[PDB]
Amino acid sequence: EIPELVPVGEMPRNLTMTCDRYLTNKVIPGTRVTIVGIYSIYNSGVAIRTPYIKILGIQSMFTEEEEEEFLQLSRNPKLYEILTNSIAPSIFGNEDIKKAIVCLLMGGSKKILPDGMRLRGDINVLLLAKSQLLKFVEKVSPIAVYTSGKGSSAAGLTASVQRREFYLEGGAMVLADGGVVCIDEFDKMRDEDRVAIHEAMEQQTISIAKAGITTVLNSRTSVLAAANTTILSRFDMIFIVKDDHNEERDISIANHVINIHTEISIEKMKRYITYCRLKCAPRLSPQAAEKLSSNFVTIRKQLLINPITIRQLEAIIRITESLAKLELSPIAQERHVDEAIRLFQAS
Amino acid sequence: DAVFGDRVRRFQEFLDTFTSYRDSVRSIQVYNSNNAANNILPHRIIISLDDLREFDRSFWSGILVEPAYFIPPAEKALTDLADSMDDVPHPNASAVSSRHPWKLSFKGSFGAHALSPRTLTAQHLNKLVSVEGIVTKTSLVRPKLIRSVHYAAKTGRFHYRDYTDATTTLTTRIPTPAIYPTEDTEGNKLTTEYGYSTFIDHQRITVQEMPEMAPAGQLPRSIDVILDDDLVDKTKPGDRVNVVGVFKSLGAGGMNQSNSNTLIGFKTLILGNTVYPLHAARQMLTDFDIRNINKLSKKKDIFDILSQSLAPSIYGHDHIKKAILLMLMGGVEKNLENGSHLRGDINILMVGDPSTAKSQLLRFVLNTASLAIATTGRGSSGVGLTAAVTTRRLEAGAMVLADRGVVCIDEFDKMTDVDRVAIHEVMEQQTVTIAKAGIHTTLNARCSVIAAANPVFGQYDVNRDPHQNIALPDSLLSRFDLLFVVTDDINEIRDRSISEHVLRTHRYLPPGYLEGEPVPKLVTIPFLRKYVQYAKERVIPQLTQEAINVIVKNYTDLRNDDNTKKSPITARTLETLIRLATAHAKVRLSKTVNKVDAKVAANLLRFALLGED
Amino acid sequence: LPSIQLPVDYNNLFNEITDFLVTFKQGPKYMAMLQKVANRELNSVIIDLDDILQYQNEKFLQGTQADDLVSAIQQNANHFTELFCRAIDNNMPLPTKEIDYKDDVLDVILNQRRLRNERMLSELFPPNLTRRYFLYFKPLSQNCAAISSKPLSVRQIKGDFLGQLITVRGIITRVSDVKPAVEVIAYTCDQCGYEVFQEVNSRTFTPLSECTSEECSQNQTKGQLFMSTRASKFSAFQECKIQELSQQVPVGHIPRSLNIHVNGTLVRSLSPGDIVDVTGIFLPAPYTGFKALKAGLLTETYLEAQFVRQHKKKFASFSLTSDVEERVMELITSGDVYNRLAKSIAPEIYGNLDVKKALLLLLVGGVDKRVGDGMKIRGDINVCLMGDPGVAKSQLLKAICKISPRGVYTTGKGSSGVGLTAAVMKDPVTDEMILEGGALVLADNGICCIDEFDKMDESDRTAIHEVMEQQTISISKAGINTTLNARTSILAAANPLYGRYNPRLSPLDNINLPAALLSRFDILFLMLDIPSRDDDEKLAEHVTYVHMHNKQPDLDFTPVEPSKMREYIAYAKTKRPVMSEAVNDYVVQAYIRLRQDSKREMDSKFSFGQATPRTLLGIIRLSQALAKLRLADMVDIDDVEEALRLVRVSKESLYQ
DNA sequence: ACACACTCTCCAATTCTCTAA
DNA sequence: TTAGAGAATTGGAGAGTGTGTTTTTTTTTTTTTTT
Ligand SMILES: Nc1ncnc2c1ncn2[C@@H]1O[C@H](COP(=O)(O)OP(=O)(O)NP(=O)(O)O)[C@@H](O)[C@H]1O
Ligand SMILES: Nc1ncnc2c1ncn2[C@@H]1O[C@H](COP(=O)(O)OP(=O)(O)NP(=O)(O)O)[C@@H](O)[C@H]1O
Ligand SMILES: [Mg+2]
Ligand SMILES: [Mg+2]
Ligand SMILES: [Zn+2]
Repeated sequence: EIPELVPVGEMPRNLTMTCDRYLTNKVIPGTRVTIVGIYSIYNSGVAIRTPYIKILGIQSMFTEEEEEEFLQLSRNPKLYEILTNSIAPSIFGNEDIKKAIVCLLMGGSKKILPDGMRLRGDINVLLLAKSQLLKFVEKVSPIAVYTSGKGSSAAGLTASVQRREFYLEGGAMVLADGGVVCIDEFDKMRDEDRVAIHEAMEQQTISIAKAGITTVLNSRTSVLAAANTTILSRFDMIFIVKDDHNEERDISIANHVINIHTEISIEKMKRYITYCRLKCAPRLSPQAAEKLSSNFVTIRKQLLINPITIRQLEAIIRITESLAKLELSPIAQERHVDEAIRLFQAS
Repeated sequence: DAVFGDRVRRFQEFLDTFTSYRDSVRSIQVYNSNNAANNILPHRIIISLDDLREFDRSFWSGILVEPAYFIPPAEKALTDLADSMDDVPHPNASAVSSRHPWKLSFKGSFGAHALSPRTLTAQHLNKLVSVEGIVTKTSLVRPKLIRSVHYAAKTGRFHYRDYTDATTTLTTRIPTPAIYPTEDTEGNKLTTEYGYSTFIDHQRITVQEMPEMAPAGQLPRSIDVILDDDLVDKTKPGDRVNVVGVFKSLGAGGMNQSNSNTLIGFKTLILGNTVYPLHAARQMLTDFDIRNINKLSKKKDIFDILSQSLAPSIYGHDHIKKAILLMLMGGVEKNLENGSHLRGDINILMVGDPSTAKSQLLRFVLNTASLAIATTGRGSSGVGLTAAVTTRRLEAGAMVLADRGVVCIDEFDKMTDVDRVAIHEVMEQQTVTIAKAGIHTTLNARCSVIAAANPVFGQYDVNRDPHQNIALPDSLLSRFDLLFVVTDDINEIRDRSISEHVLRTHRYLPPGYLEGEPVPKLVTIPFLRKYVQYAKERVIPQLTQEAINVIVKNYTDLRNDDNTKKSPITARTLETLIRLATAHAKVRLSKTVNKVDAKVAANLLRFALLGED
Repeated sequence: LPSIQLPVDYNNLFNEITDFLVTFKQGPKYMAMLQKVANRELNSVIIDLDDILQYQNEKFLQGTQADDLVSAIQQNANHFTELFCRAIDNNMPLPTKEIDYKDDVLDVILNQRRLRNERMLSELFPPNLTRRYFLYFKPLSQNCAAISSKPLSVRQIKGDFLGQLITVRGIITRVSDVKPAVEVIAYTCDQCGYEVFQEVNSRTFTPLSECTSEECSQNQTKGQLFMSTRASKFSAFQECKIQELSQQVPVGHIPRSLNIHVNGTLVRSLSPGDIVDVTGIFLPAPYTGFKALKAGLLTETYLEAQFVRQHKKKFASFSLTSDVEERVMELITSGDVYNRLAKSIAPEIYGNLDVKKALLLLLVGGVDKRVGDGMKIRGDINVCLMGDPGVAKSQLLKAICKISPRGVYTTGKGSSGVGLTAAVMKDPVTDEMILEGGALVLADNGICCIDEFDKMDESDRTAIHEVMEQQTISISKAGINTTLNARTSILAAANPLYGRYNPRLSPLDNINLPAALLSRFDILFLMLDIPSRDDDEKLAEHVTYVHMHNKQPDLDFTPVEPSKMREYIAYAKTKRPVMSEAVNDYVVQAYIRLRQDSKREMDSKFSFGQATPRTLLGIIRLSQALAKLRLADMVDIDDVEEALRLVRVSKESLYQ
């Protein structure tokens, strides 16, 4: 029975029913429906029988004109600024945070080699006000999961074995596979998850061999996280949130709160992000390769005379590709490399 | 009734026209007749469904839409063909009345009738279908009675009778009571002749849709399959499989009087006619492969070519690649006449700084070995890694599952001390033994172990002892054949070379794609896998005096000369030299180990152990 | 309803059987057995198929054709138990000796029944009622050989074999206790004073309730029938289960098993934990009554046992036939058996001769003692190996696991103190509690090998304390309060603390065992891996040869094979050599010196703890084992000084 | 289909009665 | 007073018919993952 009909303090009543031929396989669980059918009884106290219903009726990608708008956006000379401005517009300042979230949403490009090795596409960011951004990312992203560090069950963030025969269940790394996941307090991570997130992030997998269980789980996702150590090495970029205290801002927020108590929009931006992820996966030009390698050896030499490592060069490449992706340019260029290293100043 | 004869005739014409099936009948018969005079091949033949289409469309659609009326006469005609061909005289008592005809199987072009458990629907009942999925359950094998023979005591006459049940025949008949007759029509007491009677094997299984196809987190759906005679026990749970058979219904469906008001449906099954696996490892060589493998083996430096063709996307670490190749080839396992066992398989450990491709290189073995299991060191317990109790039943762990294969362990330094000590038996005795409440058993675990770890101080410290940098007991390090230390030493030209290499790697595009679309000589990996398989099956190098002269000298010098060597040297080091020399001789496809192999093996062990060449 | 031809006529084979029983010889062989049966001296007849094959060959070489009875009784074995029995009944000779016939109730009953018929006149009863014997077939020798000679694992027993005679290899899992089963039932009619019989074959039957005898009927005498035990015929019955060896199970599968039935004198032959070659007839088990009508065509199945071959002769099974006598005389006449037997243990391992000599004395063991007031003293010897990694400890330990007829191997990490000793499991679905013995019970009257002894948990190792000294187990848990027997000798192996032995500390610091447990080993051997260019070269040359040839290198020494070694040890474990006063004085004086030296040096780097009274009895046990190996009936001082040397040498590794 | 509980039916065993020697 | 011919009453032999059957703790010993 309908939830807004039930008398107070009682659990809802229900019925069982049958259909055949073309009325089969027409609905799925959780959907609200209207039914026309014969109401009758069947055999299964004294002179008493069970009731049921025999059903006789039930009631319950892009166009060309869509992508033309996305193409017009793609050739705008200030598109990067426009998307950054459109992200959590109530939050003051924090320019580079917004820029990093755009790159996290857009991602790099996945690749597979002749000797079978596999090259990651995702992006990972950490934030040290901050509560609002994770909710915004959850709303704008095509797929999203939100959690606090203790997790929804004894699976925690990653996965665990539980008990009577033993079984296994996955946390909110396995469940977000293929999409984005955001963690609301990364410091409240459990002990098992502290060690297990290394495999989940480096390999995009979780593997378990305990109590006769022997399986491997997929963890293909981009992680956003916030807190307040060596675990920072897992992320591509790390930043610290900043605040400003203009009274007009608080008064405006309060006036809006009273109003409810008494640039690009979200759905259009989400559809655009989906379109770009489906249409383009760009490649480095040779000029970018010379530039990046020269910069890499320059920083290592400077540090030697006074660390940078290959696992960070391969992160700068992913950021560069994600920046070229907004323009739908099939090749990445020095314009993107410059902004990539400029934005790499996490420190 | 008369139509049955004409269908037998028409299939006889098919069998005479397409002659490759006569050769199959005859070859099975002569093979079985040969070894019978000293395994035996089944009386079964697989027909291409395309030949039958091109021969007679009216018979093809009949087999494919009305199998209960076309498969039996066709199968009868096959038996007449095999029976008319010549056969061994004077058959025994059991052979004379076996009740064992030949049987058919099919391949090719099912069209609309190629299905999956989710989409099998009431419209398809009594049709011949093909389904795909995963095996989830299997019954025990049971014998089933179909014919019994009796000897009449007074008259000296042998009598017999036949039995039927709904799953034994495509057509439908009156069921039989499973009773044995005790007395003759003429009142004579009877006796039952076991050994002349005929029984057949029976097994039921269940097949479920693959999890990759499950919608919306909904419940998955499955079907039961019936197997018999030759098809029994060719599968186990977790197998991906494709099954061919007739889809049929059973029983009274509650219309024989029941309390249900007949809301419940009829039961249904698939009668297994043919079973094929799915690859989701093994390959079979063609003649050209043998030629190419043998010709390539005569190059001057095959070891360099093959080793550099492992993980070409990883720059450097030549010696570790060579060690991995020798591990994939392996030594030779010895069993002496008094039952004593000598180990053959090589174990490798590598420890080093962050980001130096340890996990990336370890990942390559998992995608070129024929059987490989992967695990992280902290995601596994001692019992889960070896074996555990359940209900009493004993359940295998990862090292028992990869028996004649390789096991990869990443983040080895995070494994607790209580978990590590379970491994000490498996890496030398190659067995697992349990002694717990209600159980005592031994299990086999013959695999090779390869693993990666981080040093104690987070980076390797040359200004402290190797034991201080590597917190593992001496009894465990002794069990690894080769121990490699690797570091990220900052240098200009090294940095430049590596960075240019990874940038060239990231500019790859796969063959069938335009730019920006989403997705010396080196032998290809699909050829290298054949080379390794062939070399491991067909050549077993024996040791020689010239090789021994090198091995003894190197072992005694290496043990007795005082040096800052990074691993304890024991009686197991000698065996590492013998194993490595044997594996190198095997790469070379040599029937014997020579002085060259011993020399190379010594020069690899010296590098890993004493750090310099 | 229909009928067929077949190539076999049973009349011809019956004629062959009756000729074979009265003609074959290696007088004729089987007539002696039937004379013993007739004399009531013998209860069972074992038919050898090697005889039938020999008979066929001899009849062929005499230029005559004959049917292949050997394959004929392998293909359809069930029917020929009846044919042979009828032939034996036909040809049975008369007794050679007086019997006291009046002891038989059946004789009196049948004599009186015959007399009733004789008076009335002025088949009677089923022949099974008077068969005083059992009959079994023994399969073809594989060295003469056919399928019955070739062992099958429990997976290879397909449905094709139903009815045939086969051989099976595996481990027994459980055994039932004996109970009677009826064959012929006997009844009495009250009114007409007449007796009737019924024969039972199926698993169930309906008893009779009306006297259908023609005389009783014609007198219209509707009398009542009553059952009687005193003239019924029973036979002993037992049921067992066999299961495939764990090292033959294919990957990812669960082991399979078979049900075995045993009747007659063959009862209580099998025991749990035995590895065995059973041979018998494989048959189906039909349903009965209303159950059969709705059971379907799927048949249950089982194996009728006929003969049993064990892989290793238990030491208790020994008797000195002259066949064994002739072989032990080879070793006795050759001389210096102590060194040859010790050198013959694991020849593929170089050196280590004193360790091997100690382990030979472990295989022999001391003499059990029981004083007139009821005190008893341990006879078993306990040994421990303590040493560096890579010195063949596990290898040597696992080699001795092959020689002993009863033994088990276990490792410290894989083992629970409960499962090592005995467990109280709530095993059935009925919530019943049942006791099930552990590894130390399965090793009763044998050796128990425990590897990685230093990895086992400190709490679990305490379970071994009672078994080591008292050779028994005591349990007091939910619903169970009993003592079990565990007459087992323990052999264990360990690495010192920190792995490789550390010379900075004392031996007791390195050993790291508590005093109460360190005392329970009669010998603890300390073996260290110290480099030497000379010794390393010799070891390497030996090992490389073994890898090249699969044979130990030899110029002078031939090891005795394990079979002849088992015969010598089994013969030697029967002797019980006694001490003497001259020997007693010597060992009494030795013991004082050991305790004085211990007291002097409890402070010292050369300390190993304090000598308790259990060190005296260790000397006596080692001395008596040495006396057993020389087949003496008297301990000699020559034994005592060797027993002291063998204890002294264990500590010399400390001095490089 | 296989032991049981219960119902139905026909046939001859039995005792009673009448008659005459 | 015996006995033998005819009639009536009762018993149970035995033939027939329908039927039923397979098939949430609470307490206590032991292994395993989790803090
Ligand atoms: N020639 C190379 N040398 C070193 N690293 C390389 C090389 N080529 C690629 N890499 C990259 O190095 C990164 C780290 O490799 P990985 O194998 O995870 O290092 P690791 O030894 O496991 N480090 P860690 O996980 O901290 O123990 C990956 O992103 C590789 O793609
Ligand atoms: N004297 C010897 N003769 C022959 N082989 C030897 C000898 N000493 C050591 N070995 C070899 O040493 C190897 C390891 O033997 P093993 O029994 O496993 O050592 P272990 O004493 O059990 N070491 P561990 O388990 O680490 O304490 C085997 O392959 C033996 O062949
Ligand atoms: Mg890594
Ligand atoms: Mg060992
Ligand atoms: Zn009677």
